[PDB]
Amino acid sequence: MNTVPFTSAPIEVTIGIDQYSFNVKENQPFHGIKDIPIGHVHVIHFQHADNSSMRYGYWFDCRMGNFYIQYDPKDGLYKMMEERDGAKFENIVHNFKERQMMVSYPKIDEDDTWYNLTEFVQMDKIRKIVRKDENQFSYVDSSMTTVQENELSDPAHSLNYTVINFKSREAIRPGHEMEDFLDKSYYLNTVMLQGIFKNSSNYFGELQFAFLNAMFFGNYGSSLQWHAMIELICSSATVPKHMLDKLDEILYYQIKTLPEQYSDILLNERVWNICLYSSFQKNSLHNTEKIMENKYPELL
Amino acid sequence: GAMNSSNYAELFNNDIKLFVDDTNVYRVTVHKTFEGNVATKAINGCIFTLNPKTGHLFLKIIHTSVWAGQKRLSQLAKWKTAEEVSALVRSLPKEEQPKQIIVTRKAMLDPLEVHMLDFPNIAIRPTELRLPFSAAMSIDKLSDVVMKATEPQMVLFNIYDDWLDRISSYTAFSRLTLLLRALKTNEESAKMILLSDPTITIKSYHLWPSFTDEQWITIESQMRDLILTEYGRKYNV
Ligand SMILES: O=c1[nH]ncc(N2CCOCC2)c1Cl
Repeated sequence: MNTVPFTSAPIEVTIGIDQYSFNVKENQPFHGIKDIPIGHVHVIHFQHADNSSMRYGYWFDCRMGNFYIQYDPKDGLYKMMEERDGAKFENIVHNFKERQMMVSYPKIDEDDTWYNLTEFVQMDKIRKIVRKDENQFSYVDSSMTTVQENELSDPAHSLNYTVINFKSREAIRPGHEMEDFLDKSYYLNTVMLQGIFKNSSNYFGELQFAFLNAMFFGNYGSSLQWHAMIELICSSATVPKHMLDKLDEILYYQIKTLPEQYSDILLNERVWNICLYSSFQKNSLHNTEKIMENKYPELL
Repeated sequence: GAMNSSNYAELFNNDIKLFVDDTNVYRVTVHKTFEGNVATKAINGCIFTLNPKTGHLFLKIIHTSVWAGQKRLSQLAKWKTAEEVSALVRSLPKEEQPKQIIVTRKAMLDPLEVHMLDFPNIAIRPTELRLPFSAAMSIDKLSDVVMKATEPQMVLFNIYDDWLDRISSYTAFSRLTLLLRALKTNEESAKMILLSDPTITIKSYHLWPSFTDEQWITIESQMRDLILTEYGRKYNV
């Protein structure tokens, strides 16, 4: 179990750690977060009391270094930092913990939620979508745009998601115009899976990461990317059976975890109705269709 | 974006554009089978591709052999239209290719966009106008060449005959759409109006009769009366 300590908490802020969150008051004696499970990526995120605008936060993996958060009063945000030195990192943490003003990552033992939401997410792939190579962790916020959004303006602060566009020469073989547009199996399996992602695990990892950025930061281009990656699978007549089985599980836990009150902005009616009721895979997402119908029947 | 009453004069400016109409591509007769079920028999069709400024009509004849062994023909017909329009553009010299293609039915937008991906600079547009191009098969010489075709074939016409020698392309299009609207509302009356006087003939190289300026005013008036009438007969007014 790993620890992300805090130098201080000088401004009132709601702090998120994965799917959990807690309020910290201005200059409250808050020390950080302990007992973070090893083996998964994590995200620690922030919404200031005085400006609910700009949710922001950091993707990290404690196996890749020692990390702590301290507030920067010039840039006005909680910044993640690394201690390459270990003894001093353990040494600074040592005084802070007998005086236990440190919240415990509050995982229930039965609960596989985080694992189910991050099963295929890897830090190495996150760091290719979020380019800032001098750090081992990745900053995301509400307003970052995606490469594809910028094609339709600062590239260093972009989300370099894989570009999917159903009306593109990449998606459509000359001479198979109708065939490839109505059945995207070529684009999914040859172009994207064999060509760009290499395997379905990498594909699912980007899909899961896009969802999490949409949910935790309300990042709109991430939501577009999540729906695009779902629609490309649902609009393919030929999909490996193991990918469909796993997709249904992935989406089920995403829909389960989505705040009930955020469904109106985070879910695209057209895609979900198409995917569950019209697409080739309309009969292959049993768990996802069941939870969608019982939880958001209005959307459908 | 879309073409409507507000940007109507754009059709007659000097940017090459084409209207595409797919109504008559997939044409069937419905009939009973010996067992008393229903079946369709396809008949020859055509793509109606028209330059509204020049009157040049690119009439691509769709022979019924192109449906043999195919499924979901109404959906295929839209993609077949888009394939043939794309093939037409590629056949034209660069300086004759259109800068816009306006489709008369929105269901043509995606098929044509996908087929024209190689032409990112050609804008594909819908329209809100309710244009009467489905009545093109009421033009006797156009119907005749479609029905006689034994194979796929492109035939070139000027739908304005020689009108542009005397009138503008705005007026020529207004005349055309009035004639076609009349032919669509009441084909027989419309056709009687156009031919009642046997001293006015259709030149071998024309589609419509050789009316003087004055006779066109009379004719145009008769077509409006017809359209207003049928609008009464239909709604009782
Ligand atoms: O590694 C570190 N280096 N330097 C300061 C630091 N802090 C400051 C005190 O609060 C905890 C975080 C840590 Cl943990």
